[PDB]
Amino acid sequence: GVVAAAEKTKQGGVLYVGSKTKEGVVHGVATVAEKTKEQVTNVGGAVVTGVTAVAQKTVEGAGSIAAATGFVKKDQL
Amino acid sequence: GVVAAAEKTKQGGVLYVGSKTKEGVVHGVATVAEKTKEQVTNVGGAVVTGVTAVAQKTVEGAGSIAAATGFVKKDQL
Amino acid sequence: GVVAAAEKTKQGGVLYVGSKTKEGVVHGVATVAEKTKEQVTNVGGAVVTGVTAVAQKTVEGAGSIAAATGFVKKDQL
Amino acid sequence: GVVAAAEKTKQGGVLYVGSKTKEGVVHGVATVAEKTKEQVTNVGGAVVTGVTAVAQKTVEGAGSIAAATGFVKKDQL
Amino acid sequence: GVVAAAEKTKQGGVLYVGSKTKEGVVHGVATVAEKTKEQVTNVGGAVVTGVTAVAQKTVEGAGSIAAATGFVKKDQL
Repeated sequence: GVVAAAEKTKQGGVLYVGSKTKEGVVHGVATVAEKTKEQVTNVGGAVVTGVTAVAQKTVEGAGSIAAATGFVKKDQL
Repeated sequence: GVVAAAEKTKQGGVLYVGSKTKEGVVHGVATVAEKTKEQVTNVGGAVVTGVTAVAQKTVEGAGSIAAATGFVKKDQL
Repeated sequence: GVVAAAEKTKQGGVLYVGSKTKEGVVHGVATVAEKTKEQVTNVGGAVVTGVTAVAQKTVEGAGSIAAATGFVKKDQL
Repeated sequence: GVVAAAEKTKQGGVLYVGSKTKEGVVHGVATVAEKTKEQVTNVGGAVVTGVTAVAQKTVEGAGSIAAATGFVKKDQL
Repeated sequence: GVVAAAEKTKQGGVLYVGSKTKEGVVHGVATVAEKTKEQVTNVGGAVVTGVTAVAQKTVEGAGSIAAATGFVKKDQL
């Protein structure tokens, strides 16, 4: 008997300028696992079985990695 | 008996300029796994079995990777 | 007995300029797996079995990868 | 009998300028695991089975990694 | 009989400038594990099974890693 929830109830000369803005937002992520079986055997690699939530307004940079999940970088410069 | 939920109830001279804006937003991601079986055997690679939520307003950069999930980079420069 | 849900109920001289805008938005992603079996054997590659949600307003960059899921880059420059 | 929840109830010459802004925000992440079995055998790699929540306004930097989960970097410069 | 919750109830010539702003915020992360079994055998790698919450306004730096979870860095310069 399992559950995961995210709720938002609202039982209810102005001048907005650049306001009430959402920029790079993650909201309401619900996840359940029940009676799951997992066998990982990893060798030199990347395994991701979980929950990842990345919220970013700005990522500047030449050759930047802004959000990586399960990433194997093996470059030769 | 499994469940995952995300809800939003609203039982209810202005001047908006660039306002009430959503930019790079992830909202309401529900996921369930029950009685699942997984066998991963990974060697030098990338395996992603989970939940990923990436919300980004801006990613500037020559040769940038803004959002990578299960990525194997092995370049030769 | 499995379920995943995302709901939005609304039991209810203005001047909008560039307002109430959605730009790069992911909303309402529901996923279920029950009694699934998976055998992955990965060697030097990328396998993605999960849920990915990428929301991006802007990604500038010569040779940029904005959103990659299950990507094998092995260039020779 | 398991549950995880995140709620927000509101039973209810102005001038906003650049205000009430959300920038790089993670909100409402609910996760449950019940009667799950996991066997990880990792050798020189990265395995991520948990919950990750990254919220970043700005990440500047040439060759920067802003948010990495399950990342194997083995470059040769 | 297990539960984890995060709630926020509000049973209720101004001039905002750059105010009521959220920048790099993590809010409301609920997680439960019941009757889970885990066997990790890690050798020279990184395994992350727990809960990580990173909230950062700014991370400047050429070659900076702003938020890493399960990261194996073995570069050769």
